[PDB]
Amino acid sequence: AAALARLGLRAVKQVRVQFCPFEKNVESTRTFLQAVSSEKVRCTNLNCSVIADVRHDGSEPCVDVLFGDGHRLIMRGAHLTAQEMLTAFASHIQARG
Amino acid sequence: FKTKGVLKKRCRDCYLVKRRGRWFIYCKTNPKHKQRQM
Amino acid sequence: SSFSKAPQQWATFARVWYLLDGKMQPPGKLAAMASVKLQGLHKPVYHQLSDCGDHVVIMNTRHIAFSGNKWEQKVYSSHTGYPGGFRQVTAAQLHQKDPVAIVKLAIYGMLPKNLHRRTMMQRLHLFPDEDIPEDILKNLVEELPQPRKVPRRLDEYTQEEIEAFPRVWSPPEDYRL
Amino acid sequence: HPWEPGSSRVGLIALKLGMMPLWTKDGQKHVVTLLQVQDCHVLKYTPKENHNGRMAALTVGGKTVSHFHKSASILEFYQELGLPPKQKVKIFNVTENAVIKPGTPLYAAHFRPGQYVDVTAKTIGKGFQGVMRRWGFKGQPATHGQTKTHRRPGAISTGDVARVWPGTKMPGQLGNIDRTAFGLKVWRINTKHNIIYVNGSVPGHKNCLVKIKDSKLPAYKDFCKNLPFPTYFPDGDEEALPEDLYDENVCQPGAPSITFT
Amino acid sequence: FREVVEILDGKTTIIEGRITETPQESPNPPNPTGQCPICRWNLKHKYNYEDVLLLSQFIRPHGGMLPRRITGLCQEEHLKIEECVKMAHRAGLLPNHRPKLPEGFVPKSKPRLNRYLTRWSPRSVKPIYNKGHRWNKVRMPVGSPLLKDNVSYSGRPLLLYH
Amino acid sequence: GSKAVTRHRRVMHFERQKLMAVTEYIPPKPTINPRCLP
RNA sequence: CGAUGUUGGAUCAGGACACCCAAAUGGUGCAACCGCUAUUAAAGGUUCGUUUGUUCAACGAUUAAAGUCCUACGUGAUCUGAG
RNA sequence: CACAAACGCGUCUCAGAGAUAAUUAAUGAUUUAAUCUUAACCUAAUUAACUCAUAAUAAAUCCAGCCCUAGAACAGGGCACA
Ligand SMILES: [Mg+2]
Ligand SMILES: [Mg+2]
Ligand SMILES: [Mg+2]
Ligand SMILES: [Mg+2]
Ligand SMILES: [Mg+2]
Ligand SMILES: [Mg+2]
Ligand SMILES: [Mg+2]
Ligand SMILES: [Mg+2]
Ligand SMILES: [Mg+2]
Ligand SMILES: [Mg+2]
Ligand SMILES: [Mg+2]
Ligand SMILES: [Mg+2]
Ligand SMILES: [Mg+2]
Ligand SMILES: [Mg+2]
Ligand SMILES: [Mg+2]
Ligand SMILES: [Mg+2]
Ligand SMILES: [Mg+2]
Ligand SMILES: [Mg+2]
Ligand SMILES: [Mg+2]
Ligand SMILES: [Mg+2]
Ligand SMILES: [Mg+2]
Ligand SMILES: [Mg+2]
Ligand SMILES: [Zn+2]
Ligand SMILES: [Zn+2]
Repeated sequence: AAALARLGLRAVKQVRVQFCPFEKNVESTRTFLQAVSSEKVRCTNLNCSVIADVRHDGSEPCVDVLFGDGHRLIMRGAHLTAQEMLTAFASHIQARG
Repeated sequence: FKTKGVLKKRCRDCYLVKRRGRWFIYCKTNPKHKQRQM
Repeated sequence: SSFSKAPQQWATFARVWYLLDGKMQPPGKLAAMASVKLQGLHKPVYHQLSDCGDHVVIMNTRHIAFSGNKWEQKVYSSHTGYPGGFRQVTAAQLHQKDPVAIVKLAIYGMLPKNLHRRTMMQRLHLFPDEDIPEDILKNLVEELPQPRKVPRRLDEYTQEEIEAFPRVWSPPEDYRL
Repeated sequence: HPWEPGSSRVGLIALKLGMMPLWTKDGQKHVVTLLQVQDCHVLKYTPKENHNGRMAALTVGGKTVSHFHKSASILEFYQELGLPPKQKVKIFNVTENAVIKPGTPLYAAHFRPGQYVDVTAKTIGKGFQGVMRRWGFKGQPATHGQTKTHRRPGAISTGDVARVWPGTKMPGQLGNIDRTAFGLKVWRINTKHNIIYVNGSVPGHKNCLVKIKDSKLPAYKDFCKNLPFPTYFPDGDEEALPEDLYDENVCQPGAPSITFT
Repeated sequence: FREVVEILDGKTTIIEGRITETPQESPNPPNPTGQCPICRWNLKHKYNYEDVLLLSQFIRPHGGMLPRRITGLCQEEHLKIEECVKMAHRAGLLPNHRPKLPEGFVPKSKPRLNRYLTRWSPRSVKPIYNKGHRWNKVRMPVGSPLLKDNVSYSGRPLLLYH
Repeated sequence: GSKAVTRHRRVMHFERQKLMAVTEYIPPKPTINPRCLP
């Protein structure tokens, strides 16, 4: 959550996280949620909304992030680890923006 | 950089690194904390 | 056993040419057997006042190996004799310059230190790679076994040998490589 | 063959005439050395693999000498050639696209004005010399009570070393030996008598034989492309050269007589 | 062994985890009670820098050591295997385990000096100019002291400094 | 000749050194390491 | 001690690096110019005068700098002899 | 400067490539972040030395005399023009 704060999230439009709480594989995506939801990252820009989509049946956890490059970054955490998602997020959404 | 017989971190931001067969202390915040083990 | 005198004596003290492959061998272990064969100490008829010593041909000298960090630390020093003529040179540098040097020096250090050293140094032939004058090829009697067994790399092993050796641990499927 | 980038030409064997002043259009004075090429032929050719394993070798002859005072061997060497004996013979390193045929003449036109050359010769022999002339040691003072020392080398070594080192500068032979002058501009070429005017002093005594080639100095390396290369051939062009070729900075023996403005 | 794939389609980027098949521990170990992976195969004090078939099992496709908690090695043996892996890289075994870089294969350097049993890294070692006499003598390290416990069939202890 | 007590650590008679070297402590070595046991 | 002739100069210097200059860098209570420190580097350099027998030292003028030392306080079968 | 010379106070010429130390970086494991790395692999930026391109030398044996910008002696260059 700190490495996201240092990186100036203001280049982002909308961040949603779609996941399924009763699956065994979702801990990673959750960790991502609480990393982006933190006060530092949340207050870097007020133009960005963070939406948590919670469903029992969907069965596939997902993270979708739009930003003002006209870019859409969608990472499906299934077997992906938390800090791999956050590193991918950092190098992807910072270097472009 | 100073050559020293004993290395010690002078603040929380100092880190300790082995290069060229030596130990070093590099510090990003205070460069004056730089140290080279002799 | 029955020979005339002259051919008998000639056969006994006959010179011989040994071939010694150098690839991936420590110049020291090389120089050891090279030294023995140069002094003719492998002959039961040996004596120091008999000329007996045999030719040794070492090849693939460029491909010499050095255990440890010796390539960096071992320095060959010399002096031109002029003031400020003292030259220290790392083994890597020396080898880079002159392919034969390392192994030659080692052998020259292990021979006895008398005048015969200079003679039996003349019976030593060193070739950086395998290119040998056919003249010198045509004398070779036999080839000495290389003093170090060279370990194969990972790509040298047959798949038979790779599946024959046990998987020691079982990695988690989640973990990424 | 045509000219390749890293190529090198044959040289010449000339004869040091004397020295002359020469002037440049900016007003400055120069002094030059006249080198006359007398009879210069390439004698034999050693291929690349037989000599240095890098560059081929051409052997060039100097001025003609008497038959009677050479040796059976040498006279045989010229006999099979068909030239008269040459006084001096030097060896030139040559890239294999530059090679000529033994028995070929070489002329002064081989060098074009504005260029740089290298001139090698035996220096003037000054004989067995003292330490002051040979090395340039000061002596000891003349008058203040010095006894029999006014020239001698002084201390020749250290107390503890107990020997004298090998480099030690000491009295001895000076000057008959080979040196090379580098970076010499060529100003003027006299085509009638085959004379090269080079810049400054060239080592050797006047009337001695000399070895010229293009400068191997780094800044001048590729200058060769504009030069008559394999060498110069007075036959082939079927046009004569002017009596003299000059550099563009050279005030000529007849001229406007420069007026600044 | 889980590969992570990244795709670029029309200003949309997809990143996804994908699972492949991991080979499994060979069926029947000699010392099943044994705790650590080296030990239950009776390889303790046996493997050297030279034994690649063993070493290549703990490392990454790019040549770096695997972490300890994944592998399960007894701490001591982990260090030994790390030493060995370094020493084996340096020795020029495991040529397939380097990172692949299409440009840098082209620029030749002086043909690799053949070396083996090298404890330090080549760039880090000062040449010893001063040697020193019989009584104070500078010795050149060969192999690592971590392996000084390997079984000696000759009976003479391995010589770690010359 | 040096006094019995000195500042500089005082090289021993060779035979005494041999004594010192023979009588060094040898730690007991278990047949199986307790860590690699169950 | 049946002699290993002694201070400072002259001449010629050999060497160390614990670097005075030249080169490459780290830190600064380094803005820039100056500096003050520390690291690496010894191929080449390291002035001329007034007074002292002087080595030191003081002073004049300069230098990119006018290094610290070792060599029987280098060097008298090469010189000097002021002490 | 009273020998045809020697000489300075006068005139001419003087260089490429590779290598490094300290120290900066890039990729990246042990320690799935980092991290210049007595971890690998390729790597870059980088003092002086020091090596090396390159230059110089480089024709085995005629030599009595006589000349010489060659020389203590010995050697060495000339002696067919003219
Ligand atoms: Mg003379
Ligand atoms: Mg005088
Ligand atoms: Mg007197
Ligand atoms: Mg007298
Ligand atoms: Mg007098
Ligand atoms: Mg002595
Ligand atoms: Mg006592
Ligand atoms: Mg006495
Ligand atoms: Mg006596
Ligand atoms: Mg000196
Ligand atoms: Mg230093
Ligand atoms: Mg400086
Ligand atoms: Mg000096
Ligand atoms: Mg004293
Ligand atoms: Mg004295
Ligand atoms: Mg005296
Ligand atoms: Mg006297
Ligand atoms: Mg004396
Ligand atoms: Mg990483
Ligand atoms: Mg960084
Ligand atoms: Mg050379
Ligand atoms: Mg003659
Ligand atoms: Zn600090
Ligand atoms: Zn264990």
